Amino acid sequence: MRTTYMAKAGEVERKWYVVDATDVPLGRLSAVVASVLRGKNKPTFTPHVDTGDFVIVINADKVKLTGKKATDKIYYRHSMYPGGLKSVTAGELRDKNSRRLIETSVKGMLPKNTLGRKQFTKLNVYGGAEHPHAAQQPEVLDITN
Amino acid sequence: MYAIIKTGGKQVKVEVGQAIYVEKLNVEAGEKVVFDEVILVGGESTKVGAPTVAGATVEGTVEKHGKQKKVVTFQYKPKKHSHRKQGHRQPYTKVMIEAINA
Amino acid sequence: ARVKGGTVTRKRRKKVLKLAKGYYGSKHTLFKSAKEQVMNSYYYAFRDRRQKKRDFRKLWIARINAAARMNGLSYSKLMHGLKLAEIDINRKMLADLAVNDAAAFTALAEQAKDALSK
Amino acid sequence: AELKITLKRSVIGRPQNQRATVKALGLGKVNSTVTKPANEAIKGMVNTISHLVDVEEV
Amino acid sequence: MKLHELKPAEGSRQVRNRVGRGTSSGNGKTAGRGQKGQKARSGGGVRLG
RNA sequence: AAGUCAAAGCUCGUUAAUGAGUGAUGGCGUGCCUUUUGUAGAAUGAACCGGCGAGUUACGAUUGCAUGCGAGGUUAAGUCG
RNA sequence: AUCCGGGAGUCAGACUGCGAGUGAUAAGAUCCGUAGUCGAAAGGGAAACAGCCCAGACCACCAGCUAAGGUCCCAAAAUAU
RNA sequence: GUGUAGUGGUAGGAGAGCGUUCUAAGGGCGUUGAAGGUCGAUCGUGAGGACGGCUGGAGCGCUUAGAAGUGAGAAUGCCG
Repeated sequence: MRTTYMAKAGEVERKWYVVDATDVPLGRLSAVVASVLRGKNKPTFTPHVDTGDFVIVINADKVKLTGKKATDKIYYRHSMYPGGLKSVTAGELRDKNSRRLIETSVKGMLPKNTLGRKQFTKLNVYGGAEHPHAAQQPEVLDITN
Repeated sequence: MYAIIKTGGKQVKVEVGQAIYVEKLNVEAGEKVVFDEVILVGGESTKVGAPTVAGATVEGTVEKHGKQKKVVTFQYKPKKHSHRKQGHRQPYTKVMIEAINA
Repeated sequence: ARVKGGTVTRKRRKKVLKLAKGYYGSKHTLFKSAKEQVMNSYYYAFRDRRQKKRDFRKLWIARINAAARMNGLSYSKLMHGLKLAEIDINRKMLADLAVNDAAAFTALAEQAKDALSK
Repeated sequence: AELKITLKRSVIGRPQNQRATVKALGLGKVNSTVTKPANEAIKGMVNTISHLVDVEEV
Repeated sequence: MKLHELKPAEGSRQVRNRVGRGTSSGNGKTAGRGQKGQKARSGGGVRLG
């Protein structure tokens, strides 16, 4: 034992940010977002305390898919029954249920335990153009990342 | 105050009136001790320094000579037939600090 | 000359047990399984005593990442400039400074910015 | 003249020629150094252990 | 030389070798004999020559 | 494979010393023995606790250590005890 | 390194560069020559992995430099020129 | 003192030690509580050793040497 800063539970203060997704490839937007959420960029990082922030994503319809993957990046599922493999979707979810897109392409790039789940419910993604959360005064981030 | 010191192979942050544990020193219980090397002088006017800020010392006295608790290291190899057994009590000399940089 | 086996064994076994207080079931009242558990615990203790020294470097590194990057200094170029301007702070102290004494950390970042600028 | 010789590798997995050339000079552990004169035989040993040892020409 | 202070001539009495008492002596589990083979049963070994 | 390293909180207060109990959460991690080129093996043995349970002795032979005499050493059977 | 003497285990090997045989210039095949490692070797890389690449743990520390391999996120480091 | 150097390892060879019962001499403890049992946050590099609290109620330590029915987790072991 010696002296190294170990964040407690409540001392950490979270903020609110608003990020656009207008003409950005899916990968990199998700990457920046996922890095912000886990609590990095805060020198008070602690690898078992949830020091994250709250992210709000706008215009989830105008997200960009480079080349093909408009009609080739085939998602999947399986219903745990014989012959249940339902590959239903494609890069069509941009149209419909556009929340589903980022809510997988990020719920992948996180850890896989409770911390990596309670660190996921801080996500709020809106295909539209304006959020209802003005009750909490979110700010804006930029992307040259 | 606020200062940084090289002892053993490590650094430490030092403040007036608080003790500090370090490695053995070859000095007796209750004599003065001076550390040569400083790397920073903090507080409210940071004196950053090229290695070993020139002309900065740290007094302080020694109060005890005592070892730690045992760190048993028994090794064994499975499917074969072997154990080695060990023991250890590392000695560390507690040091009370007074009169940071003069 | 018949040497009986009076109490040479219980000393040994009950010395093993006490070394296994609080194991998740019948691994604290079975003189056969307590021993195997103690053995594996010894292996793990040894290995991880060599990992306690690994992590804290990766941890201080991530913290220097977070704090430094805010000043436009990537976590490489900061260390590079520092080891170029002949400044030799130890990572642990750099992490501590980055967390607490923001003014001093920014002073160092300024000196480094000046350093590799040459 | 003289030569400074330093081990810069490991011998694990390299044959006796390399091992028994090294041992003959005084190279036991990594980054151990030995200073030797420059005959026309020492340079031969160095040419046979080039890849395992870097050398300054003092 | 008194009864309660006896000392033997130094280097004049060895100790013994009791074989098969635990893997630290170096002679447990096959009693310094190795693996199978009729040199390793009870009373193995062939006649002389 | 059920732990160890890291650790918030909660309750304590000892052979008095860098204290004890528990433990949210993170990192890492495929028992023990035997036989085998090779083991977590889906090769083979143990239900658990306790007790007993395996290189010894007599007579020869040989080499090292030591001790008493040394061109010498040395008794056996047997008698008194 | 040689010589004299006291005490043994070993005689079922495996894969991988290389050069040859039988095979069908097939086999994690079989049988030899030669080098390493495994057997008797833990730590890093190859997602996990005896035999591949790097390297041989007496012990302690919440210090520093590098090899193989790497530098968007899981996961430490360049969204480098 | 101080320098130099080395310290993975199965079959196996070598060396030094811990512990149990008994015998011999010397010196000791014990109803003002011995052996044995339980608990404790203690000591040595190891095997291991002390100290204190409770139970228990008649014999046991320590030093030097000697002799061994002297050390157990596995035998589809044997007895409860």
